Amino acid sequence: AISEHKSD
Amino acid sequence: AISEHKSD
Amino acid sequence: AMGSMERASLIQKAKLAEQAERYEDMAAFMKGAVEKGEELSCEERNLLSVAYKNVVGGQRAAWRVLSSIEQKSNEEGSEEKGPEVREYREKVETELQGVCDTVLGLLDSHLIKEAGDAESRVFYLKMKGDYYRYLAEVATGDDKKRIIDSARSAYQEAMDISKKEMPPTNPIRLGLALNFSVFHYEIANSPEEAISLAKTTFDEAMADLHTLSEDSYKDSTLIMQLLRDNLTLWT
Amino acid sequence: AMGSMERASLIQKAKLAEQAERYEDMAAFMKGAVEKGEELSCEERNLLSVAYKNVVGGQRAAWRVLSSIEQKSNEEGSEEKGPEVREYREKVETELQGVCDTVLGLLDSHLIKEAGDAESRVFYLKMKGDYYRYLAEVATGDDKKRIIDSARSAYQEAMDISKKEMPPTNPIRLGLALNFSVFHYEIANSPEEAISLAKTTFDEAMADLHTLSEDSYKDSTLIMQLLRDNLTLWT
Ligand SMILES: [Cl-]
Ligand SMILES: [Cl-]
Ligand SMILES: [Mg+2]
Ligand SMILES: [Mg+2]
Ligand SMILES: [Mg+2]
Ligand SMILES: [Mg+2]
Repeated sequence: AISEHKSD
Repeated sequence: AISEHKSD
Repeated sequence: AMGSMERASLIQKAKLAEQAERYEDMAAFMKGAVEKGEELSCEERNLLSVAYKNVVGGQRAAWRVLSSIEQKSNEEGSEEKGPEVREYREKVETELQGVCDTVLGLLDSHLIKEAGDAESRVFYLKMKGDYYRYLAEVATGDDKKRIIDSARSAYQEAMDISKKEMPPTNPIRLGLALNFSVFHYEIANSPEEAISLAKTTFDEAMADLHTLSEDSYKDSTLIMQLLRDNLTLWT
Repeated sequence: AMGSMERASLIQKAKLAEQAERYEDMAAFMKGAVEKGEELSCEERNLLSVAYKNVVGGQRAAWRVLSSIEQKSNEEGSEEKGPEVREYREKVETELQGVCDTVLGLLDSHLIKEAGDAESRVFYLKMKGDYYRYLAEVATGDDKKRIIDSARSAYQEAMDISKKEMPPTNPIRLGLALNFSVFHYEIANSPEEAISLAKTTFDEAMADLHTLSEDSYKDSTLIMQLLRDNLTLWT
């Protein structure tokens, strides 16, 4: 998953 | 230049 | 920290450290700036976040490499070779926990309590959720559940304020929802909640894009694409 | 350093740190291993070199970014903004000099004096040349000339041994010649000497490739390509 996976 | 530019 | 340096000089040096990719220095400069005791502007909040995200990001990547080696060493047929893998993973883990505890300490003393506007309060509560989430990624003992709940509680309070006070395309609101969806998927074992949150957030933002200028549209759609990327991985 | 850790555990943890991209830790583990006082094997010499090259490489890249910002601030028409750029460049510079001094200290106490075989002695004298070269890159005072001469003297002694004791395709011999040619070009203001050295080294290696196995041919030609890359930039 990306946080800002994708992450923020 | 590369050392090992390119360098080593 | 850096008590003899002027606040403005610490901010200026954090920006230089960012350009030099010296993120440990950048974080130390920003920690010193926070400890001056004045609230942070939007740009200064971003510098604080960038600095610690990069420091903890390196630690997390190293921890994942070491944890994978350690798990392989505990499989059937693996040769012993001793305590070193576990010891070194523990060293990196302790350092990562220390960085998380330092960021949480800054939020608790006293960034959050002094943040009255929605933009600043949501930013800091999102950060609190994020750093408890990084603690959760490496937690295995009797406080894992309490760490997970602390991350959930911070993200939930941030989400409640963001939904009341910010438009659905606000980049902080979007980044919060993205990270809370990752929390659901990876930490809370709630993939359906993660998917539902990402989908609702994406759709509500799409419906509001018509209100935005070209630059705000670019800002919002960049984060929306990250929600879509996760949805494509999860569905 | 790391005096309570076994030598074998320090080597094992240096390899784990390399896999985790934790180069500061890798260097500290290898410094502890050297300080046990036993000679280093070829693999262990490579770990020492990889660890410190990556640490100093980050510092050099940061220093170059900061020096460029500082030089722009000293141009006509540039606004003042204060001592911060210089102070922070000086901080990074001092840290870089400290890493160089630490590596030079390990070579002097006592890696070089205990290295009797050509492979180990040339490796360490090349390292001595390299870290004096990194000191030279940031030197501006009354010892710049002596630092440049120390780098030259170490590379020259390494070259004299390598030419007597190693074939012209030996990867250490090749990497030494490559780095001494970069010293000539960038530090000593001797671009013709740099070009001549790179060309002679490349041609003498090419003439000896017929003696090599497929794997040794790959090792040597990879370094030969770096000599060619510099020659294309310089001519
Ligand atoms: Cl350790
Ligand atoms: Cl400084
Ligand atoms: Mg003041
Ligand atoms: Mg306030
Ligand atoms: Mg022992
Ligand atoms: Mg010996």
